[PDB]
Amino acid sequence: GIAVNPDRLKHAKALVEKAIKQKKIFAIHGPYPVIRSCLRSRGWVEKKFTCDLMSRLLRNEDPNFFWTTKRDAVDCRFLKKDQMLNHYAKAGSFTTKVGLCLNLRNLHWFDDADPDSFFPRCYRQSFKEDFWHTAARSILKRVANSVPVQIILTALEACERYLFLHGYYQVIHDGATIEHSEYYVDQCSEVLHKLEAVNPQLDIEGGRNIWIICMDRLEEILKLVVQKYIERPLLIFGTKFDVRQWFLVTDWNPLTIWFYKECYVRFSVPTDNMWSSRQLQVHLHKLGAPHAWEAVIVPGMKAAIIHAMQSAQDIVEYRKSSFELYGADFMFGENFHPWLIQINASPTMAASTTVTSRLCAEVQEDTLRIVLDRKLDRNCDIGAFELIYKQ
Repeated sequence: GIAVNPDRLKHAKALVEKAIKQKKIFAIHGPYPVIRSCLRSRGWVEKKFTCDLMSRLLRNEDPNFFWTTKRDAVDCRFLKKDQMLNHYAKAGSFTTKVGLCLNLRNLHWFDDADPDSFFPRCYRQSFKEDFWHTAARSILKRVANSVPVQIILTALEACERYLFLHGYYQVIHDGATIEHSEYYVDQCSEVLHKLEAVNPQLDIEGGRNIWIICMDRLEEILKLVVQKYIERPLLIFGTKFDVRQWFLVTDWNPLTIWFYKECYVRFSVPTDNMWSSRQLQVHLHKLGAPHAWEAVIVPGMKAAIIHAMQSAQDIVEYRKSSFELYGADFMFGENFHPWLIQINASPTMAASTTVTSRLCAEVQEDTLRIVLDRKLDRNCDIGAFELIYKQ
């Protein structure tokens, strides 16, 4: 004989009626046990897209809150204005490489910030011209640190004008030398020191002129969006890495952006190939760079996110009761300056590792603090989230 709760219908009926009256009905499409538990602890009741009974009783009731993996799960054209959804109608052009490239090209319409200071230069003749000058700067670097001396002559002339390829490929790839290059160590160092002031990508761009399917030869690539490859990124243990930074948009007018003050590193070296935001800060201190995190990295990531949002033009209409969590990928230069690689809609909440299990659970709970709890108390705790922009 198995036990049966004699109050299961009594309790189910009472809790459903209360939830309907208080508009605390939710539905989930996807594996989000954290959202479920967080909402239930807030007194919410679930309607399927004890608990099974209450769902039956909600047969003719519309949910007040939808949490889904993909935006296609709910055609939000037909929601009532008050029904909440964790997606906007469209992801946003910035969630594509081409879109982000096209948007930041017109950043000057919205802010004086130079997009080259946080986004590796991209192209959809200006490309060839840049490839030429990248090769020119590469020679100055190579010399400052067999083809004729003329290769240096044109290179210095080009950089002096801004302020050949056959030889460059031979010097960079073939391993050729440059005649009388010892006479130009000081000239090249001089110009490069000057270029470093007016060219934020001077260091990270490297010297091999690699672009992004990656190609370092102009002819072959031109034969077939093109972005400059970050050849000289910050390395931790000789291995490349990036940072997954979360942010939340809850309104597009005023543009309202919440910044999560916790993130994690992904290694291309722990077994799970990842680090907490806390571990990275310790490593930076070990590098003797106590300024990098607070003064350079975090402010830089915030700015890049804001610039990416405010330069988005493809967003016409949006539901006030909709919101969306985005994931931004950043790499870093040796000077710890962040570089925006891409932006993703609905980042993974998979408990893949010990680091993500904690952070994904927390950002989900903290998201609910913003989209729900703040409606009841404007001064309530919103966890590790921070408002960084409201215009």
